[PDB]
Amino acid sequence: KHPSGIVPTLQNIVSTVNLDCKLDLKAIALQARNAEYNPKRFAAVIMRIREPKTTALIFASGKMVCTGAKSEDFSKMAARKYARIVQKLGFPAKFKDFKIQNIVGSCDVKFPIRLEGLAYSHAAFSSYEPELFPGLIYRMKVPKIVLLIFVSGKIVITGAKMRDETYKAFENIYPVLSEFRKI
DNA sequence: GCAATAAAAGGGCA
DNA sequence: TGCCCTTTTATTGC
Repeated sequence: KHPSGIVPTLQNIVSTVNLDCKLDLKAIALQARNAEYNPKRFAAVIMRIREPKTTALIFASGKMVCTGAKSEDFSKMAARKYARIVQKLGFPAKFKDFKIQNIVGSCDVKFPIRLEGLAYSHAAFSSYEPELFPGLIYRMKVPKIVLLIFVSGKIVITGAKMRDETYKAFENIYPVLSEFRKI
């Protein structure tokens, strides 16, 4: 499903799961060495494991957010590890409603892009204010994905719940990027 | 750095 | 209510 011949690399996956049990965040932050907590700043225990390299946000409600994985599977594995860490800490954690919430992929078309012309020709979807952010923000409607397009030809694709939406957004924009290649 | 992007979870605030 | 709290990742250019 890659007519362009380029496959965006998945860079970050954000997922959530329900441990399905109330948690004592202070007890976790004290029992765990690999855990940061200060409710004055944020309501979650921030934990990190080395493989898959991720960061979890564990809340008192038993709900948990997993960030930093390079794939959906790796995010699910990381999440299972935190839930087991939580269980070994004494809480009857379960593993329910695991869902992929956001997928960030990036790629390189390897040719310069004329961001102003592209923005202008696609005003309905584009936001280009280089003084604020040097990347053109392309809010695609089908699929509903947001792409950050840079002069260098590097592209950031975010907002997908499935990797296929990521791949399709890239394929949809490729013809457009080529059209505004900077010569 | 740090700017903006997307997304989730919660406590706090006006 | 709503919006930021924090975390992650790619990115260019100040």
